[PDB]
Amino acid sequence: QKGPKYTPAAEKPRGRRKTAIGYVVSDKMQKTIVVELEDRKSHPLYGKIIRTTKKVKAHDENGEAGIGDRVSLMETRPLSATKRWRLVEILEKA
Amino acid sequence: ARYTGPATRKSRRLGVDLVGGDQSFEKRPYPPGQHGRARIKESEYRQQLQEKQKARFSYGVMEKQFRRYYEEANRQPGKTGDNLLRILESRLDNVVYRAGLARTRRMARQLVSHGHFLVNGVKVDIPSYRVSQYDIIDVKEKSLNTLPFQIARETAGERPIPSWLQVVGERQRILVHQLPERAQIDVPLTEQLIVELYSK
Amino acid sequence: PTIQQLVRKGRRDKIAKVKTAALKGSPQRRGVCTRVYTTTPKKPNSALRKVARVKLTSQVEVTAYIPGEGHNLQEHSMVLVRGGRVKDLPGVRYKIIRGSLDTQGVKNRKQARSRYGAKKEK
Amino acid sequence: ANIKSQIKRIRTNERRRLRNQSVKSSLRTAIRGFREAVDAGDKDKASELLHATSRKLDKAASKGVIHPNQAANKKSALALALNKL
Amino acid sequence: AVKIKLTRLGKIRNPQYRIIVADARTRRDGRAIEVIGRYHPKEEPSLIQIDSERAQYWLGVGAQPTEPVLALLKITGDWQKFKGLPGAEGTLKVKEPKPSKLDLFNAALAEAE
RNA sequence: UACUCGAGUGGCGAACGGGUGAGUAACACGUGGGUGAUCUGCCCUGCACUUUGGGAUAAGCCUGGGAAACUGGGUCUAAUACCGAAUACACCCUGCUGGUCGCAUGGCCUGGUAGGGGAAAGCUUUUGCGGUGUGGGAUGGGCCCGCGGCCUAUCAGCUUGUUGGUGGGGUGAUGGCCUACCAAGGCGACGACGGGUAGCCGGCCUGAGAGGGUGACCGGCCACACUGGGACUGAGAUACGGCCCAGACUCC
Repeated sequence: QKGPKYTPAAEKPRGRRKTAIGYVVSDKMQKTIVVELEDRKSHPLYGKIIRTTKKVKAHDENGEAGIGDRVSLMETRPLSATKRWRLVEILEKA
Repeated sequence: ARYTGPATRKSRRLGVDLVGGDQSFEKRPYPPGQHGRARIKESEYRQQLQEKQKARFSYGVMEKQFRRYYEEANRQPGKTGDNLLRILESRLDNVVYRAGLARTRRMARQLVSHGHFLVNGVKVDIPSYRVSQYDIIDVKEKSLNTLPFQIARETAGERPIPSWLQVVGERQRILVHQLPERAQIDVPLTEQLIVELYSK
Repeated sequence: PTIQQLVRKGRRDKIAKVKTAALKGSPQRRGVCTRVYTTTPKKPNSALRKVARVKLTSQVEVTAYIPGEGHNLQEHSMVLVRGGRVKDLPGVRYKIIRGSLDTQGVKNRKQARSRYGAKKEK
Repeated sequence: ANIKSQIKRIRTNERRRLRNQSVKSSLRTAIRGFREAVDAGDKDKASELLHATSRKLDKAASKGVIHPNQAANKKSALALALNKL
Repeated sequence: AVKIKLTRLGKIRNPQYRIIVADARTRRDGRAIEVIGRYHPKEEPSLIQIDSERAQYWLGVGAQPTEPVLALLKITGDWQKFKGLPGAEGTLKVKEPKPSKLDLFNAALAEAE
């Protein structure tokens, strides 16, 4: 009456990473684009909604997205410093 | 602590005679001091303070405790005033006074503090003991034959009994139906000016 | 103002002026009376108000009133300085309190003895 | 020091330090030999030194001088260098 | 080491413990992974409330209890439910509920004759 | 001798617990997430084993040096100390290859296949203790990120490993973390860079509330241990009561 030679691990569901739709504002680095993000939230006190403009740096690996392109990004691990996003697809290339 | 000073003069300062049996105030009407019969500026603060002190010195409660009673009443629901009166009446000195065993809240306080009572079996040396619904307040075995309780059972027809209370035995056991409502309280005082005071 | 004016520039409360800076957050301080003397108050009042220039432990030299009838204070006296405004004396915000290991209580105070360092006599 | 256990642990830690020192130094020597064989261009010598060095890295990881993941990364680098040679 | 412990709570001479599970490297009054019981040994029956299912989980995954809480598990049968020696004892005794104040009130009313 | 045990070897602990808030305006904290980018002693549970051989040394004995701290030598002794080898085919690496998931690198099927490899410790008679590898779990962490919480522009330009990439190195792990080369970018009025202040939070005080102020006890996280720097050991180190160096101070 032996137990299993091998016990499988559990089927831990894969975590959901963050997804960001943005606009490119630089492509002058190799395999790296900079992207603007528009996050709108209410002021903590006055209640007005503040359109905040945030920059992030992402990875494309092929150099197809240029300035003015609406894109979609998925968070990743550090691929460099300052760089925790991967490109997914381009949406409104211009 | 407690106020072990003269009793009539507080009632005189506050108009209402809480106990009675003097002639100075009762012939000449005035608060104590040489400056009785003086001119008064009729301030709402004096009105309010006077009701607060009426309560304090009718019972044997000091301000740092009356403040806590007020705060309990204000937190817990209903009208803060009648909740406060319910609290001040739901304490051991007052229930035995209202039951007539002492005919003075000072005497009731001395009795409870000296331990001539107990509640549901356990001795109580706390006049501030907040009694509750369905509380048997027994007297101990020395105390029932002592002179003050002899006087109680002898003269237990002078002042009435509240409804929420009743004495049940010749041994002067006391029972609590519920806690009193503002009709059950029967005290010569309002209760709104005090909460106004502590809301200032 | 407008809400955007507020989210940009915001509200800034008027800066409360630090007071009794010579104490440096303390309720009291110890100091040597560098010069005990007397000052003349403002115009409506007239009196010979007793004061001392005291060099505190905060490395600050300030003027300090000496309440009460009498005072035994000379220079080089260790004194305990509290706060308290004396209106008629313009340039002073500190007082001296008895029971300072030099400033004994006032003589024959019998009403407000606690404010003048006087022991009960019985 | 001023405690018996630390006074002893000083000696023990120095002992373990000397051990791990000898082991890691042997490893780095094996790797420099392998990398010399590779940058020179020899292949079968490089494969033999690779087997020997991988063996020693597994051995050190089992002794606890290094982590098995570290041994893995080292020998993987060696194998890939040999392959791309 | 994960361990079942007694966190002291309560005032000075009233050691009301709370039966937790926590690492051994924590401190007594520290952060607890989970609370599974309570232990008030000032009652004469010295209350032993517990949560059996979570106790069994933590024992199955290998939480070494302390000695007192081991005795408590032996009392509640969870130790025995875990190992399986006498099945599950169930040695626990509780404080009998004293009579209701309403019942005392009505009894004294009846005596008021 | 072997109950008992100084000292000693060895194991485990010593990284917890306890203290302070100097530093820190930062992923330090709080909160929420990610880790297909990761470690995890002890503990629990499965699988497979625990084979074989050897060389020393502390201690002890004989000495030497030194004022002391301490230390050199010779000789001698054992082990769960140390070291080789065998086996492991669960594990590690590489090559080829299939399916599947896909959130892209890639992950899962202990995929398959070929090659080359990886270990162990014995003790005691008693409610017996252990050891190794491996799978899983639990716990404890690490790293990354969103958002949030001070003053200051009478501090406007800052950055050159700085932004990115390739190949290597390094790590437990991703990554300029490090390096050679390459490209010249990256951050800034939404306040960069500076200056000042300050441990953060749950909470506490006030207040009708919003808010303001605060961060004492208690509890959590961080940081630090004479100052500064550094690593070693180890599962794990800011290593308070550990090591090395330098410095100040105190003492022989």
